[PDB]
Amino acid sequence: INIQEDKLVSAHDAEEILRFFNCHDSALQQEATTLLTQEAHLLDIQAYRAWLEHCVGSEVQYQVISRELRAASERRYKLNEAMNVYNENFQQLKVRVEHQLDPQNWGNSPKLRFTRFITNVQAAMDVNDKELLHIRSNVILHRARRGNQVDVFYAAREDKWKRGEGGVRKLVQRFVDYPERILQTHNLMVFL
Amino acid sequence: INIQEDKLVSAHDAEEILRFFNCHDSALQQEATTLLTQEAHLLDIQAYRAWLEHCVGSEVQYQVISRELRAASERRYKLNEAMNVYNENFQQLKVRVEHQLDPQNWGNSPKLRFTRFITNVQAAMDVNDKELLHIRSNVILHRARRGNQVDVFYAAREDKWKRGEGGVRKLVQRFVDYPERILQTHNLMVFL
Amino acid sequence: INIQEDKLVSAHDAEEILRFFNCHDSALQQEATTLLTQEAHLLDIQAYRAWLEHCVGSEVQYQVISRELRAASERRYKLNEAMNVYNENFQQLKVRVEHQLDPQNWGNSPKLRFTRFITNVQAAMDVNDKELLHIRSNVILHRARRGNQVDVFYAAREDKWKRGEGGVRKLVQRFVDYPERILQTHNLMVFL
Amino acid sequence: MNYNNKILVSESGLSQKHLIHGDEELFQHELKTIFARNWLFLTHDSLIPAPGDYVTAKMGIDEVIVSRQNDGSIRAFLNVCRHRGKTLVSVEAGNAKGFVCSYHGWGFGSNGELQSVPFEKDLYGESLNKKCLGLKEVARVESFHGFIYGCFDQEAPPLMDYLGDAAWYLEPMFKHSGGLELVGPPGKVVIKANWKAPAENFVGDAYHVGWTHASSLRSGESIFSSLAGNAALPPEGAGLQMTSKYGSGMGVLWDGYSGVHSADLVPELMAFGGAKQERLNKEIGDVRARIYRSHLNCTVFPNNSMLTCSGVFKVWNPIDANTTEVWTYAIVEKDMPEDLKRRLADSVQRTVGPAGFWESDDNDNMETASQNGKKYQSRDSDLLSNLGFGEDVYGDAVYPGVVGKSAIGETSYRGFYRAYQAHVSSSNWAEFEHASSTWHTELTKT
Amino acid sequence: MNYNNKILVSESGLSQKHLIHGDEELFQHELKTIFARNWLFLTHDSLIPAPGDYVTAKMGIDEVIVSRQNDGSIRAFLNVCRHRGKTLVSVEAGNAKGFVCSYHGWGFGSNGELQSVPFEKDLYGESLNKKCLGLKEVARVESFHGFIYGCFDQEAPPLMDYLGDAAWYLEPMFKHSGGLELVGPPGKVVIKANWKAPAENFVGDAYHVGWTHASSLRSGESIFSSLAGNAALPPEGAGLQMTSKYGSGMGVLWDGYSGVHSADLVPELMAFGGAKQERLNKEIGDVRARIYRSHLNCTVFPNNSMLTCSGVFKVWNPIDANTTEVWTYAIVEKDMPEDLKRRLADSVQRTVGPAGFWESDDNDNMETASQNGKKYQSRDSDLLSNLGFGEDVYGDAVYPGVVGKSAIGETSYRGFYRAYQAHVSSSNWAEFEHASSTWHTELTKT
Amino acid sequence: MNYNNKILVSESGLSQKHLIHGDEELFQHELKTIFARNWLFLTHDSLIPAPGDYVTAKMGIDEVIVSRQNDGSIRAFLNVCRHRGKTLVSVEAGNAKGFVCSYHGWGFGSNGELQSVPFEKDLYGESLNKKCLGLKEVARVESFHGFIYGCFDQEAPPLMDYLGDAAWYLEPMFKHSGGLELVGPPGKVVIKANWKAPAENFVGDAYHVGWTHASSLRSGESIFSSLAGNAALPPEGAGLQMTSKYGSGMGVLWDGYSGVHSADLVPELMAFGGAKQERLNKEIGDVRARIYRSHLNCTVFPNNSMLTCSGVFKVWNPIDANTTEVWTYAIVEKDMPEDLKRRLADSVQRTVGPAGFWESDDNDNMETASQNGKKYQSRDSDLLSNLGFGEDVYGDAVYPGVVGKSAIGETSYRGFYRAYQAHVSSSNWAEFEHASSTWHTELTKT
Ligand SMILES: c1ccc2c(c1)ccc1ccccc12
Ligand SMILES: c1ccc2c(c1)ccc1ccccc12
Ligand SMILES: c1ccc2c(c1)ccc1ccccc12
Ligand code: FES
Ligand code: FES
Ligand code: FES
Ligand SMILES: [Fe+3]
Ligand SMILES: [Fe+3]
Ligand SMILES: [Fe+3]
Repeated sequence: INIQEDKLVSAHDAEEILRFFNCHDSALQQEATTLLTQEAHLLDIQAYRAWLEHCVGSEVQYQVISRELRAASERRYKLNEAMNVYNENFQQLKVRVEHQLDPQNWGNSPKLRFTRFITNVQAAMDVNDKELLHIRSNVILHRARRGNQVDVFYAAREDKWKRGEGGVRKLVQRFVDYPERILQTHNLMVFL
Repeated sequence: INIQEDKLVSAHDAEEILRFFNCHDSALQQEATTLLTQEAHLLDIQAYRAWLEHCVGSEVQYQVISRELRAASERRYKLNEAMNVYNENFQQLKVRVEHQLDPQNWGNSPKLRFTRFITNVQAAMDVNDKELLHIRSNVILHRARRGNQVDVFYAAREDKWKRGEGGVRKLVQRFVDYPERILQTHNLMVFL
Repeated sequence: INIQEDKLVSAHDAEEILRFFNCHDSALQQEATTLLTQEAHLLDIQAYRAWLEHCVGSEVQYQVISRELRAASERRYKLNEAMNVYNENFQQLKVRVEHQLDPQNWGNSPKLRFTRFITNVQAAMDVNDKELLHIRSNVILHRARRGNQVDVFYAAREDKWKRGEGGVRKLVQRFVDYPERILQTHNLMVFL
Repeated sequence: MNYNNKILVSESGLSQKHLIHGDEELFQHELKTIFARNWLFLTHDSLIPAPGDYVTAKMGIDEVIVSRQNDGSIRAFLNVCRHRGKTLVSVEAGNAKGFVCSYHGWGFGSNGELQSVPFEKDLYGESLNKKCLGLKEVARVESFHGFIYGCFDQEAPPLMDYLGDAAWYLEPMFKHSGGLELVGPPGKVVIKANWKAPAENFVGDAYHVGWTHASSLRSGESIFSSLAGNAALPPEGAGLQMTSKYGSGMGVLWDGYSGVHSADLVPELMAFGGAKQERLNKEIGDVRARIYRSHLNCTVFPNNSMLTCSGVFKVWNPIDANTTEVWTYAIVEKDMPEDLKRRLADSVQRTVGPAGFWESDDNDNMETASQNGKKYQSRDSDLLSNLGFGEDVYGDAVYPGVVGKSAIGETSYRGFYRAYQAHVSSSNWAEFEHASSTWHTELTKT
Repeated sequence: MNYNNKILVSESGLSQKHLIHGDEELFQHELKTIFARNWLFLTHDSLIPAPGDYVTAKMGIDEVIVSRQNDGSIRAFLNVCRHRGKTLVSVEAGNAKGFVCSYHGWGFGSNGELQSVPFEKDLYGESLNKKCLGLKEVARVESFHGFIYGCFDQEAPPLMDYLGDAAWYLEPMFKHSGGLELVGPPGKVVIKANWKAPAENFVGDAYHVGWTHASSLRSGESIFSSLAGNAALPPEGAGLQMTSKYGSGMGVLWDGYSGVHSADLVPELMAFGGAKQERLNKEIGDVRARIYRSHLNCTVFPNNSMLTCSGVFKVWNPIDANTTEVWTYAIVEKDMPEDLKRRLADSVQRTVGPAGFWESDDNDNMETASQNGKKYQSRDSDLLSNLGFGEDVYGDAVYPGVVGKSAIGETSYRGFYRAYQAHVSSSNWAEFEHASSTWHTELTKT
Repeated sequence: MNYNNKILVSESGLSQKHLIHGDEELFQHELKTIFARNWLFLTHDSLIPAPGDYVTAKMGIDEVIVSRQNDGSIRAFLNVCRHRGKTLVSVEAGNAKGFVCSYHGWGFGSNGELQSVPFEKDLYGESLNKKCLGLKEVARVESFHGFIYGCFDQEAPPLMDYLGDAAWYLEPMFKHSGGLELVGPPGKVVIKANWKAPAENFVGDAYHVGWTHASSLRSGESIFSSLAGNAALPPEGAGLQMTSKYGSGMGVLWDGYSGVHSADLVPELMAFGGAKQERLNKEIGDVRARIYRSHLNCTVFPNNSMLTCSGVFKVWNPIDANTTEVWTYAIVEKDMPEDLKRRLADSVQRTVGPAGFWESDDNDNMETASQNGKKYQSRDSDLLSNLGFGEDVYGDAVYPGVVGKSAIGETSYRGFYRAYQAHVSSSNWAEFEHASSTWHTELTKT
């Protein structure tokens, strides 16, 4: 991709394409698929502690941004382009997990229902850190509660995963640029 | 998963996780993916007889429940927790298929359009019955009719499949706990 | 499938089932999955030129129809059953790509956000043309713009792909019969 | 629109303006003149049997908590905190001595009383009159053989009187059978129809069954299966229709004890019903014992319907003029074997529940008839309910109410809509009574 | 709002209150004063050519069945059963001798008559007057060279008179060309715009083309391509604008026979049109032969639009004040080769259909202009349509109607909105006529 | 409903009719009497610092462009083209000398003036009076220490006077701290609540914190963490409440400088605030220096809220009676280290932003209290705000306004709703003033 010719493509997005077009390792894509299906299963059943223990690395950065709408031709206005809906280290994720599990989290009675659909999985090893696995995937996340509340989230996830305790691959970075600027889902209180 | 620590996780859900985390058989996951993609294709084109003949075992239980909303802390109220939206044996599924195919099913003219998206496939052989295959998958089911009616269903499916006539693997149990308590899709008259 | 017995199934749909039930080539399904995941990634990042160059064959027919609602029992009325939402050769796709990239396409500022979910991939080589690959897949396509506009598209895609320049497999036919008769998404200005 | 003057329903209930299914101002007026005034179904003893057991229910668009008291009575309260109006209870059923609000922690008893206020002493001192801050109570709560109804209007007739001539028909099944249980929890589905469309269909509509349900009749092999596609009309004297002063009414299809149930339940049901009928002959007489095991399609005005024998129990909960939340329970006879009760409950949902293949046959009929009520050229058009008019009787020696001695007709539509119009044009129960002093004469004209 | 008094459109059509695109009470008032009163497009002969052929169409928010009769005439009926108001026909097109309702099985003929009632003898006896229960018929159905329009108001002018001075402009293409065919089925898409936004844009809006469609002009290489991004204004005398008593109007862009079509169709179209023009010179004169092959952007009041030569045919079907269901057909000349007809139809959809890249350029303009009509500080603001005011003529020796002899202006907006205001403030056709007795004088002031 | 007469808020602000959170006619009336009349938050200097910098903002349901002028002033204009009413600007922020409409290309300056019209000479000649076609300007735009507010009503009090007695409380943080910056861009989320529910909660609601946020208090380990689950009530004299003539008010929780922030920020914040307080003692006095580092939960009437020290800044943008678009910014002290500013901003969003775990605790409370306002049996019911009534003072020697010298009460609800009712029942500012001439006497009764 030449971003001078493909005028709509960001430098960041062009960099991520190259990562996956280069080398294809079918077995790695299958490892990534398993890892993400298992993570999604733990989250769907609300095993948030198990998720932290089995899927999330101690050095994690878990980040979901929302980008201000700017003119495609904007070249002068220079201030903060985005805010962090999530920008969490391990301890901050732990605070959120404890909030979910607290028996006085009144919002969680009656129990919520989550169903996640993970697709478009791509996996590539880092060029420089042979132990860092880049995984890209898309998620549809369905949250239903209180009879008639239904919220559906849609996102692309740029992850880095690395082998940790016991040789288990764990999430060390998730990055999501959330596609909808104004949320129409009451909140974004779901782990994408 | 320790459900005393992961306070939000049901005993049933914890049991199903263990099933798939234990052993991973990549070829089995691929067999399951094919079986479910083919089943979904037959259903999408409304080949309901072909579905019964090729995908559904004579001993099938096809069950979709709806669970009453109860307090997360509820320990005394003991009455029927759920109702059966579907709880069908082979003959009952056959009645439904005949209803779909009847030329005086006025609701089916003009012809409906179905599109199913099957994801998050996991497969594991039963521990005790070496011929019983446990398959878990999620479905988004899109039903469109009469110009502007569009209904989208979301669910996780816990299946058991077993080799039957001609060595063909067929569905012997499907269980869905439907995530939305009050349906906003006119009805649940779709085979999840 | 006997369409005299399975009364709801079209001759066309019955023909496509047979294609994939016959032979299963697991490696081919994996090649198709990669090809479609990469195509979807290029489109999601709006690399429309790269898409044309890497994914689309010079002899392409890119067709999306909308079929008039007719009685299931209709046997006399004989006029045009469908219209073409898309029916594009390479040059016509190029016109559309140039329209997307034009700096005076005011509708594209602020930049749109696309996220595609590709599922249910099936692949089979043509019987007669050993170099023609039939690929079937389903897409959920999420388009978000201008703060609170969100449009979600759902479709099944019947593709033919063939090796072209440099031995790269490229799309030579896409056919979609769009499931919703009246669009509720402002337009269908997305590449399914 | 002037509801005192506007003729929404013509004399004798013969026609209704189609706008009644679509007009949102009339819907709002119904909240006042129909739903806040009349008896509405809440729950059954079997769902809240023990002290502290509660469920939530809709009454019109309002939500109530329905709670078994320590003394065995049932009281119902608006599900709204008396402080700043938060919804108190977010679940459908449970057991509790009281309910605490999640906003500021006010604690209400199962009896509605404001029992505790966090830090009351420090904050309010002795100045908060908790005695005056109990939950808003549903004025009237009464039982018909375990079926619990509520009414917001203290002036309403007692539930028994309100059922009028319909009560005689329900008693064999509701009382003389030994009692019914409601099997929960209900299915819940939203349809794009006015609440009156399904209400009128259940109250009086045997005419549609052969044609609308052709596919379900043929596929399921049920006892009414010969009707499929209008292949056959019921015999001479195959049933009757009735209606009553306060709007409730039903069809009676003689002997149809297995109802909508597919052939897998027909033999066992027909045996069970016949066996109880034989015992009942001695107790309540042959005619009423037969009624016990005859299929009754009934609406308890306004928005509660049922099919006895089929075991279907419905609430058509109003949301707006073209939206209704359908609750579907099963009813079973207490003395049925438990395994039969379980299969019967499953069969109710199978046929008329959220994925009920019969109920699916009805959807487009209900939804489009309701939505057409909004369309400009249809608003002032007349929905016809004249079938059997001039052949109804009142005061018959055997069958009470305004009665059509034929299985298929629109008698029960006429009585339903006569009552509806009398309420819509009245400000209170006294005015309804005055507007209904010649109800049966109006219905039996010509 | 008092529609007799409220000035929604200023004198001479010079401005309109922005609320007209957002006010739901006015939308409801339009159902009465615009849609129930005026001529609305239904279908074409080419879509229902043979006896029994039918289509469904919208007329305002109502749905009608449009049926070819045995005698070759066309009649149209509300798609609503005369019994309990169910939608009779659920498909878009077909062939049938009649329509049976799926609720209770009432059978209506293609001629609207109630032809059968299931078990009529047993149930109704001789008492049902079927003669009085035919489907509600559309009072007026007329044809303009195969294009079939309906009107619910018996008092309306004949369609030809209703087209007024616009008819002269359409005739070369609609009549002298040998006839047009409508190619179906249409694209159908919902947009979040008031029906008047696209109607006004097609009637009169050449000004927007260069800027709004800059990207489509540049990408597609069409004949108007030099306008892209306001790089160029049309030459002196590149066209004209017109409007008429009953609100219909159009722009004329001289010689633009290939219209919006991309360069792949330009040579073949320009040849075909030029060839027919040469033959027509002898028959209808040079000016009118030229009009035949000139691009006309026209709205037939209220909500039917077209681009001749481009071959675009639109219905802007109203749903509410900020929702419209857009139907898009192609029109082709009958004597074009079949392969050209097919490519032309595809090109119409390609450019202005559901995925029409041109139409996409318009979406935000239409949607936001309509939605801003609801915003508090904009409701009482004035939409301007004064371009070219004081340069329009009436009664010109060559070009009839109120005419602006310039390619770009707002003449046709002014006549459209003059007619709109005259209807909105009138109770019937007589009052519209009285309000329009000086229509052309009002438009040609200053 | 007659807004001159209807008592929506009882004397002394002691109760409000629950319908105020649900009634759409009242919502429409609020657009006029609340939103078009009062001061509304737009942006901060820090977001449009340089000439040509602009943002879009809501003012009620209207959208405005807010632009830094060449002379350093700020002007605001409706985001609506003066031609046919298209939305001019489709982005949230940028830098431009002007804005061109995408429909017909009209070009407006950053100063609102119509600066160019495509082909003006050829089309309009000298006849278009561009001087009269500038964008509709927001009459009043004023700054409170960099925080920019707008008002559509020229008759409004100056912003400083409008803040009334609330200004004294905000000044230590807004002015004496050295200045605040707003960190953008905001989070934006739609909730199904009336704008007044979150507005009242921020203005006056310390009572809910222990119970509503029990889980967030316990999980995050913040300075207010001892309140979790009503385990503890604040000490004697832990804070106060105040309110003001024009409706703005706040709670003060002494010393709570780290606010909602989890234990990872508590030590650094408590040090930073304490250090600045020590310097401020000498400049503004001990009491006001302490106020600087005390947690203020404030609503600037009507729909702008904040938590100082926590650094939360909210706009509750109205959409309809049960829909609000929540904008969430962070505020930081200019002289904080940049790394602290960044972590503080992230922590604001973490706690109360789109995925704010604290804000999630509030959702059901806000949404159900608002939606219950539509339910028939609740419309005429009374929301209570009587906590602390008869213990408020006015004209205190140290703390100005109507003041409750207790940390938890409903003083600020009463002043908020007194102002609300005075506006709703008044046609202009003069009438509000007349209705408010005894405002503090009304609030301090009994
Ligand atoms: C007689 C028999 C069956 C029914 C009715 C009347 C009326 C409504 C209904 C609805 C569903 C199924 C059966 C019925
Ligand atoms: C002149 C030329 C093209 C157009 C119009 C007027 C008016 C509307 C329109 C809409 C789509 C495409 C082209 C046009
Ligand atoms: C005192 C302390 C915290 C809060 C309030 C009052 C009021 C509203 C609020 C909302 C979110 C978080 C904290 C608060
Ligand atoms: S709203 Fe229930 S305690 Fe305050
Ligand atoms: S509604 Fe059509 S036959 Fe009854
Ligand atoms: S609407 Fe803005 S220039 Fe015409
Ligand atoms: Fe039915
Ligand atoms: Fe256009
Ligand atoms: Fe809170």
